[PDB]
Amino acid sequence: MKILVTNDDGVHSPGLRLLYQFALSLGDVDVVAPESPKSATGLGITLHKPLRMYEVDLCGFRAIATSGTPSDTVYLATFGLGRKYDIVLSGINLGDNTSLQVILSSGTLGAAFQAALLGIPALAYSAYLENWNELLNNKEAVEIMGAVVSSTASYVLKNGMPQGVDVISVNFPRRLGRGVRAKLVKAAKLRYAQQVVERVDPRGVRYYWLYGRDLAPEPETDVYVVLKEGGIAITPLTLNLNAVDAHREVDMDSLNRMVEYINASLSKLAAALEHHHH
Amino acid sequence: MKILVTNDDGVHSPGLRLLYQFALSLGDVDVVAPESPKSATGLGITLHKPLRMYEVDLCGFRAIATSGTPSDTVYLATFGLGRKYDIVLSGINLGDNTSLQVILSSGTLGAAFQAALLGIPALAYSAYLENWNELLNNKEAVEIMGAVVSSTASYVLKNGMPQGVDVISVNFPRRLGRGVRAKLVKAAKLRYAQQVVERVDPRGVRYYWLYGRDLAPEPETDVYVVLKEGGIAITPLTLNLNAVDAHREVDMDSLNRMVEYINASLSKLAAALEHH
Repeated sequence: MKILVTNDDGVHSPGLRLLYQFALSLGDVDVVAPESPKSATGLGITLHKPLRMYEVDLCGFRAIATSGTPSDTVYLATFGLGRKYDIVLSGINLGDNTSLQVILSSGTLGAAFQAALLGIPALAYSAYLENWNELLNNKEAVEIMGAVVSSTASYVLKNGMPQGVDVISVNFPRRLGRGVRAKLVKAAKLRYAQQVVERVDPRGVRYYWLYGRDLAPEPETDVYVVLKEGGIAITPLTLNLNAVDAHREVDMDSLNRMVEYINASLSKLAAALEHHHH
Repeated sequence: MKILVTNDDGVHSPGLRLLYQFALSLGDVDVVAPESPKSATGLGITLHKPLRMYEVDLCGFRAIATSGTPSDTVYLATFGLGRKYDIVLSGINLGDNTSLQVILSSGTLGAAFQAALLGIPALAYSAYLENWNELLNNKEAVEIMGAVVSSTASYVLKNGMPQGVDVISVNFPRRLGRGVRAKLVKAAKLRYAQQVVERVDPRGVRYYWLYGRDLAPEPETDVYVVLKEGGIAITPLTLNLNAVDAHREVDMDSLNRMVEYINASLSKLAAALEHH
């Protein structure tokens, strides 16, 4: 299997390195990602200018950095490869990507969306963390995150995407302990309240902070499972935005079997983690 | 009715001025848009920095320019208004916005999308054009476009957004003549082929042009209606990306009535234009 590993926080992100390491057990892995953080490159297909691709050494392994957006990645990657990848894994985004409001403006999900539109299986991974050090220093947390990525990705590499699902988005909670389990859950519509904070800069010119307030999460939504339950949220997304198509079909049981496969791997792991640190 | 008019080509875009003019007959209009084009203003909620808003004299009318992305627009505009708008019209975008591939990367649609998540009726308008000159000097084409914007927006203002639809995206074909009509049609998946063109710059370093080749479209898709049929495509979009939800209610008769209304208006207009 040929696997594309990418992200939107920059080719130098520690989260991208982790994803690469987790994917090594699945097949031949290539890393291609934008050179800068999405706060520098916008979102969406680049039509106005050409792109550049270049090798970077993430010390221990090589990757290709691009001058494009995360949406451009799959196209550049496919071209670089000479053919389409068997699966695209996007992430280990620094920060959660819960709710449709965020999903729709996320470069992490943007890269998986274009891959999915090209008919390629796609998964996105995000972690509810403010920085990487906490995670990096927690061997166990890293192994659990790895078990989740490996099982979701291999389940898809083996069975294909569940019917009616284009992208599966995985969000990890702030604390990854041995009892953490995954749950199939839909995305909330909104994450951030509309409250705007108005201020005045040193020179008296007004400025505004948007999205400073979180809405209270509702049960059975990705936001709630991650923030309040501290569970791993697994969210199946469809890119069929056509309203005409109202009676759709999703293989719900295949989704449930994938989650059960994830939780079995987590149990097997927590079993081992004890007999060892016995 | 409080109408918000916006776009993603920049506050100085002639397309934004047309949309404002088309909207004046519907109610009280505010124009709020990013100062520069989406090919400079990213896409997506701005969290890393604060935003600015200031009055701009476009001559003939004023607007508020922002330093944000088209996605931040509705948030800023609503905060300024002090309450929600009754409808958001995005566009007279230069270039068509057909296919999911483009719809998901479009600032014109992004602005409408954020309005929809807030529960506000939203429409996006895009024109398959290279530049504004042709259009602006063709009075009849301008009247046809305005009749379509005007009929779609008042239909929604009067009847409400059809149940199950979050955004109605309208794409105008290259030629707008008296026989052009609208068709309710879904979005194709892709607009551009995956093909990448490789070149070498004068210093010997490779560079790459993406999306240089158009995919030939299938019938019954927005791309086909616009590029091949020369028709006006009307595409109802839902933002419910949740795959879980499979049986979703859509007021299809209302969408049909809306398209019929656009076509009845276009027929009356063609008759009038013949000095009737």
